[PDB]
Amino acid sequence: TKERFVISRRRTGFGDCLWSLASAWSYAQRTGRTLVIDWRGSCYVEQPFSNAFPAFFEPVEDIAGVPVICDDRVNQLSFPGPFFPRWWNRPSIDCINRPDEQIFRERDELTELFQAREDSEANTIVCDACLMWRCSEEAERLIFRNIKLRSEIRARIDALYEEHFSGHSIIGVHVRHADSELALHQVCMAIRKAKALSYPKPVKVFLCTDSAQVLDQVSGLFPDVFAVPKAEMGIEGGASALIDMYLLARCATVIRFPPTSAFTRYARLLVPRIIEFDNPGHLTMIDNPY
Ligand SMILES: Nc1nc2c(ncn2[C@@H]2O[C@H](COP(=O)(O)OP(=O)(O)O)[C@@H](O)[C@H]2O)c(=O)[nH]1
Repeated sequence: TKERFVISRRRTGFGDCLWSLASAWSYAQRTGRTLVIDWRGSCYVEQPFSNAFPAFFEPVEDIAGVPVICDDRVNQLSFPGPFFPRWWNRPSIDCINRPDEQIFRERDELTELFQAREDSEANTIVCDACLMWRCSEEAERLIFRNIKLRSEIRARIDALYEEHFSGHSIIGVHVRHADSELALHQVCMAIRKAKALSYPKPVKVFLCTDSAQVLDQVSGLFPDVFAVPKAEMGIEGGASALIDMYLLARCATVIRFPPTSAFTRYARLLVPRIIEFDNPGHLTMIDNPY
């Protein structure tokens, strides 16, 4: 009997990476495989063969009973074939071309596998597609509770929490960016809706946006708006993303613009009230006690 594996490969934003990871974990758990977290080629890391996982999270060798490999051993180990999806059995020269259509086919093939009664006979499952929505919300919560941010990032979160969140009810606003005038108008309406709700503590607005113009505009339109200020630059970008993602999950209400963004998925799982645009033009509120 030989060790078998599920490899979770993802190189996009962390919301996507961590949700896709939960899907891979859940299959590994179901089928008695080792999970490999392979974030080589991450958008936040300049070096293309460095596993990005340990640049942001502490080493983990086990997640809820599933053995994990999450470090530079991905560059030393030969993960055994045959592989699934079957594209991964092709010669390397044939794997140079990996268009979106192949990636989307593999999403579908993995989805089918995950739903099937029988485990695959492949010794290694390679997950290198978006696996958002491909697991239970419980699997997603389990991931957030069983990996830990590096201490330098936690310390920043802890400082910001003490400075801004503590003693207050925070409305978190995620704005992922004639068109722009409307959209700013809609975000303003969402904030006004959120502010008209009752909170137990005095209200502040936490803005997370990837745009400078949005911060200046929203801050000029509402009181008590704050934000977290902004190779080495890739890692700082990643840290700043994680700080924002985690702090959003500590808000009393979160506004998701748009609610399709994985960035606010963690917040969506944890926060008591979520506001989003639905009937377009119209705002909906979700209660999540849970
Ligand atoms: N620091 C920071 N980065 C953001 C914010 N919104 C988006 N980003 C960056 O863009 C990436 C978005 O990808 P993901 O988290 O998968 O969310 P999605 O692409 O909007 O589904 C985030 O992980 C961040 O790296 C934000 O409010 N604050």
